[PDB]
Formats: sequence, C-alpha cells, structure tokens
Amino acid sequence: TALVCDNGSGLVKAGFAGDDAPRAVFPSIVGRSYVGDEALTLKYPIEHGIITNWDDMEKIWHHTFYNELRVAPEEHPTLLTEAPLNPKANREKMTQIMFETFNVPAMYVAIQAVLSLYASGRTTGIVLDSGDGVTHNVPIYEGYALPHAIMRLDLAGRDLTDYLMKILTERGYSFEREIVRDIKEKLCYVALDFENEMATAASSSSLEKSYELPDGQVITIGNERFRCPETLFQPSFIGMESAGIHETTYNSIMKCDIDIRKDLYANNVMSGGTTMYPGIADRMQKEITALAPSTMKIKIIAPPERKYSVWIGGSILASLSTFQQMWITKQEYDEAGPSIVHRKC
Amino acid sequence: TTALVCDNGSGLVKAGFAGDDAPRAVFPSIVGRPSYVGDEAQSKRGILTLKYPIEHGIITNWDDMEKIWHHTFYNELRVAPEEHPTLLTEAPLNPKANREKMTQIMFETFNVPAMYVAIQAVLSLYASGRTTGIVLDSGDGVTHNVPIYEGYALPHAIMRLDLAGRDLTDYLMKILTERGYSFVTTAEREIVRDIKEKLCYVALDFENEMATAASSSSLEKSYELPDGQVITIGNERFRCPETLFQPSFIGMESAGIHETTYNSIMKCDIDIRKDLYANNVMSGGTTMYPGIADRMQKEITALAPSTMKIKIIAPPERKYSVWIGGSILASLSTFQQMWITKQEYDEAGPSIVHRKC
Amino acid sequence: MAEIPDMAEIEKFDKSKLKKTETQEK
Ligand SMILES: Nc1ncnc2c1ncn2[C@@H]1O[C@H](COP(=O)(O)OP(=O)(O)OP(=O)(O)O)[C@@H](O)[C@H]1O
Ligand SMILES: Nc1ncnc2c1ncn2[C@@H]1O[C@H](COP(=O)(O)OP(=O)(O)OP(=O)(O)O)[C@@H](O)[C@H]1O
Ligand SMILES: [Ca+2]
Ligand SMILES: [Ca+2]
Repeated sequence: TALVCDNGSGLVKAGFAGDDAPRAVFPSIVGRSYVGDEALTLKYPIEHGIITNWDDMEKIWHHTFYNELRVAPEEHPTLLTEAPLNPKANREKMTQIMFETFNVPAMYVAIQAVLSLYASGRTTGIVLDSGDGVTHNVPIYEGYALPHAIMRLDLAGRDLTDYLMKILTERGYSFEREIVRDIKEKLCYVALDFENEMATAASSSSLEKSYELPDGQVITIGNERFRCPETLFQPSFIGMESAGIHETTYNSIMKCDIDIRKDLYANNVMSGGTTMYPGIADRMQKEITALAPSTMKIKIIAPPERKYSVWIGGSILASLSTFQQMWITKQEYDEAGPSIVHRKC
Repeated sequence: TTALVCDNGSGLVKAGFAGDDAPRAVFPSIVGRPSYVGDEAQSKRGILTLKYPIEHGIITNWDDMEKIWHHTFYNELRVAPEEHPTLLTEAPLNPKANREKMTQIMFETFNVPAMYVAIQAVLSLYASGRTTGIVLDSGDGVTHNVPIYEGYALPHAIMRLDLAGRDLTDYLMKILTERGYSFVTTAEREIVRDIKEKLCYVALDFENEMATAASSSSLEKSYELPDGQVITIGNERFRCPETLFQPSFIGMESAGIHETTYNSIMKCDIDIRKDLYANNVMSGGTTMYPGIADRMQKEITALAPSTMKIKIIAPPERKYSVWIGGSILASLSTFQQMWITKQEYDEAGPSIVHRKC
Repeated sequence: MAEIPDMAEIEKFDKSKLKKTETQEK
C-alpha cells in the first residue's frame, strides 16, 4: 500500500493512498527532541513551504512513519509533496533521505498545487494554494506547472492568526496564540463587500459571536471576524505592499499565453487551510470578474474538503495505473543516486 | 512529412532525415559577413568576416544561429520547415534559457509542427545500442565525459573540457612550423587539418614513443603538399593528439581525458561504476585517432580497481554517432509521444520544453 | 490524464534497417 505524506509549513498531512482523507494531521514543529503536539526551543523545519532544516525534517518523517502512521517505511512506496519552484537540491535531498534513512522501496515527489488540481478532476487550470506559511498562484497546463507564471506571496494562515491577535488587542484583550488560531478557524469569514460590512456591523444582530476561553471567560468578537481574512485581499492591513490574492491570481493568468487563459479563468481551484473561510469563493468570483474581460467565463472551484486537497490529490495520483511507472525505485536510486528524481519528477 | 535531425556542433552542422543511416549534409557552422553560411562562407572568406555561433558546444549568437538553421532547412535539405517535426541536439548542461530560446525560434521563426531537443552524448550512446554507459564525446570545440543511466545523463558527474579538434589543429600548426615548415594562410590551415586527420595517432606510451622517434626513422610518414613538395612528419604525429591526455601541452591546467573519465565515474554511485567501466563509448571527430581506444583502455585500467572489467567501444561511424542516434530516436514508435507540438507551444510557450526535454 | 519499453526499443534496434544515403561534405 502506498503512503502519501504532504508536508506543510504548519501541518503534516499523512495517510494511505486510496483513502479519502489523511489519517494523521499534526504540527510541523520540532522542539529541543520533541515532535508535533508533544513539543524547549521550537522550530519550524519548513518555512514558506520550503524545507530549511533537514535534521528536524527527518525527525518529522520519523514521527510520521512510526508514531503517527505506525508503519514500516521499507514496506511502502511513499509519495511526498513539494512547493512550486522548490530548488533542485532540495528535491534531491528529500529523495536521498527517503532511500538512505528510511529505506523506502519506491518514492515520488509531486508539486502540491498540481495534486490539488488533480483532486478536482482537472489537469489544466489555475490553483490558489494558501496554507499556514505561504500562498501560491500556480497555473498548470496538462499537469505541468508553468514556471514563469507562478506567483508566491508570503502571507498566509500564521499571519492572519497574528493579525487577529493584534486587532483583538486593540479593543482591550490580552494575548494564547493557539486560542486565537482556534477563534480564527471557527468564527472568521470573508465579507463580500468589506466597506459595506464595516459600516453595517453595528446594527447586525448576527455578527457578534461569543467564544468560551479555556479558563471559562466568555469574550466577544465582532467585526474582527471579517477584518482578519480581509488581509488576504488587502495585504496593506499588515503593512505588506503586495497586491491581494485576487490580483495575484489575475497577474498569474496574465503571465500565461492568451490561448490558455479561457481555461485558466474557467478552472480556478482553491486549495489549502487558509482558503476555508466562508464567503471566500464568492468574494474571489466578484474580484476576478472585475479584473477579467467581460466575455470571459469565470469559475471558482472550492471543494468542501479543500483543507486536504493536496493530500487527496496525492492519494488519487498514487492510485492511478498510469502512475505506477513513475515511481522511483530503490534499484534506480542505487544506480543513479539522488539526481534520478529529475528524470521522473 | 519525414522528421528532420539537426546536430549542431561548434565546428560542423550535421543534418538529415530520421531513418537514414547518415546525415545528408555536413557543413561548417560559420556565418560570414563583409550574409553567407557554411561552405559558401569559407569559400568567400576573403571578402567576409567569419563568426562561429556555437562556442564549446553552446549557442552564443542567436542571430547567426537562425541563419545556420535557415541555411540547413532551405539551402541544404530543401524542405519547408512547417512540414517536418525537427529533432535538435544540445550540449550536456545547456543553460535552461538556451533550450527555451531554441524552442521559441523553432516554433515562431520556422513554424515547425513539432520539435524535440536531445543531449548529444545520450544520442551517441543510443547509436551504440545502449541506454547505460559513459560517453567520451570530443568534437571541434569541446570534450565531455557523460555518464548515463537508462537515458538520463547524470548531471553531477558530467565533465567538460574546452579542448578539442580546433585546439589540436592549432597545436599541430605550431609544432610543424617549429620543424621548419610554413602554415599561416587559411588555405594552409586546411592542409594542417588534413595532415592531422590522416597522419596523427595516439601513442600507447608517450615517453617511450618520443624515445623511439628520436633513435630511428621508423615512426616517420611522408605527406605530399598541394604543390607537390613531399614533407616528413615525425613525432608531431603523436605529439599533437597527446594534448588530449596532457592539456599542459597548450598551457591548460586541466586533467587529461583519461583522468576526467575516471573522475566522472567516481562522481557516480558505486553500484553503477561497474557498468560504466564496461561501457565507455567514444563519440565525435576527435576520437577518430588510431591508437586512442587502446590508450584509453590502458590508462583507465591503470586508474580502476584491478578486478574491474574495462571496455572501450569505438564505433567506426563515431564522427556521426550523435546524428545517427538522433535519426534512430526520432524513428522509434515509443518516441512519437515525446515530440513537443506547436499546439502545446501555443498553450504553454517556450517553457514547455522542460516538460519533455 | 483521462484517469484524473522506451529503452528496450533502443537496445534492440536494428541499424541495418536505416536507409543508406549520400553524405555531402567538402
Ligand atoms: N476553517 C478554517 N478557516 C480558516 N483557516 C483555517 C481553517 N482550517 C485551517 N485553517 C488554517 O490553515 C492553515 C493550515 O493549512 P495547510 O495545512 O493548508 O497549511 P500548510 O500546508 O501547513 O502550510 P503551507 O501550505 O503554507 O506550507 C493554518 O493557518 C490554519 O489556521
Ligand atoms: N579522422 C580524424 N582524425 C582526427 N580528427 C578528426 C578526424 N575527423 C574529424 N576530426 C576532427 O573532428 C572535429 C569535428 O568533429 P565533430 O563534428 O564531432 O565536432 P562538432 O560537433 O562540430 O564540435 P563540438 O562537439 O566540439 O561542438 C574537427 O576538428 C575535425 O578536424
Ligand atoms: Ca501546503
Ligand atoms: Ca558535437
């Protein structure tokens, strides 16, 4: 049975190919060693989607195989994921570690956004992938991520959590980060018209929500609910000079050839935890339509399970019969070494 | 309809039709201006400034390269590019921007229906009936050691030496002039190249060969010049290609081709080394010297573990091995999915070349 | 994509089946 391991900046998602969801999800953190929930110096071995601390990453993979999945790595072909534009040397190191440290019989590395596209049943389209540490726009043609049109924005879930902390502090609260992250995931949403939502928030009977803290205090969140993820559309909210995710989507499409643009516009796939906000699909539909030619058909695909789309795409790919030839085998690794990953991935 | 194969080198273009056992046309990779290409430029080099658009295997002048490709399609092969899938060749470790530029020119300038770019040494390996082995490719401008596993050139182990046939011709000119002869005009350079290709050889043991050339006339050959003068060539016969093994002969501080071969193998994983040693394929015009295969066998044997089975493969047609490998590849049924089509190009642009090549 | 040997042909290829052709070279 093939394993699928989707390593993110904030979360590891891991499971078995053919399953419709990852069995294990845990924090991508190492403390010094302690891994995940049980984690001292805290470190994130993956920063903005890129593995930067290899000793800690091996601790993560060890924890994934043995402690979380309770498997023997040598018995399972293993599909790993990587960020768009991951440096060549990083892909080789991942390959080296899987074969030499964990002795897998076979492995493969797939681009995260491409897997998300596959999970929606498409091989051409443009993916907005937004997680804990990074947001990407990735236009894809027949399974090939178009390298000159990929956009990267270092604004994602962790920044939104930090911002929610900041604006709650503005009203007299004191922060505890893990609590705010929970408030973010449960109560936040994207306003369809931000300025209108701000102006009308005082008279809404629906917008105030109470949240019970662990020690029992009941606190109230009002317009912070939609101000927090508004940051995705207005990065200036946190002092960042980038265009918002609607504009980076448009800009990415405009870096592709005109012949493919209709298909990109009609196959906008949203992926990742930070795309989970209620209202975000309709807000995107509005914003992209305003930028696009009026004759363009625009479609936002936002599956309910899109928090796990990358992993699900991997589960699907690793189950395909046409994919089985694509595995890098232990024998091939033994002959060619880590650079063999560029032959098949 | 037939696919074209165009093998662009530093000194020579080899061009023809997939399925043929040899290129239809072979001509100098030169562009001349007071524009003229190839043969018609070297026959007019008096009124012309000559330029080589490919240096050490790498395209460096895109304007002149388009003129070469134009000359190849229309003047040499006499085809309309838009009717023929075209396979091109490239050097190992060719920069990505170059592969994209090559793709852009083929689709947008020449409107080919489909194209592909293959690594030259890999094609040579294919021509010998192998998909794993290590290629020594030595042409006019560059020499490479290229270890290959199942058609994949192993990038960390590829070695490059900027010493090849042009340098050897220049060096032979120099040492023949030292012996009292005169070779200065461009026409006289062609004479030296003829002598190089006809009378030179690689000594099995250089120092013993020098000693032997010094104590008797037994290694001497005569060569008739165009005017009818007969001249004698002695130790210059093997001193000239000895430069491949001793680059210090022309002041270059690199290791010779035996050592770079060994060094390349040692940059590969231990499990594949046995197969590399037994599958040393020589490719290119500058591997044609009599004695070179046997000298390589000797030198690699001296460097390798004593138990290692060492085999040097030197095909008679190795002047054209790259081209022949391209002709074979473009003829395979399993290859036809591999073509990059104009339709794909319209969608993805030049970076589509990284999807298939 | 709908769901969402190469080397053997080279190794066994018969070069005698390639067409003879005249090479032009000065
Ligand atoms: N319902 C929700 N609403 C808003 N945000 C959510 C929700 N569920 C999870 N998140 C956020 O999604 C982020 C994690 O998502 P994901 O697993 O896609 O990221 P990652 O893969 O770890 O990071 P990256 O892809 O940036 O490297 C966290 O910031 C988390 O707070
Ligand atoms: N019989 C021979 N003996 C020695 N040298 C030869 C012989 N035949 C050709 N050469 C040399 O081979 C060179 C051309 O070889 P080839 O066509 O393989 O090179 P290229 O592909 O133009 O250049 P490169 O591969 O370096 O970019 C010329 O220098 C020529 O003098
Ligand atoms: Ca992710
Ligand atoms: Ca060549």
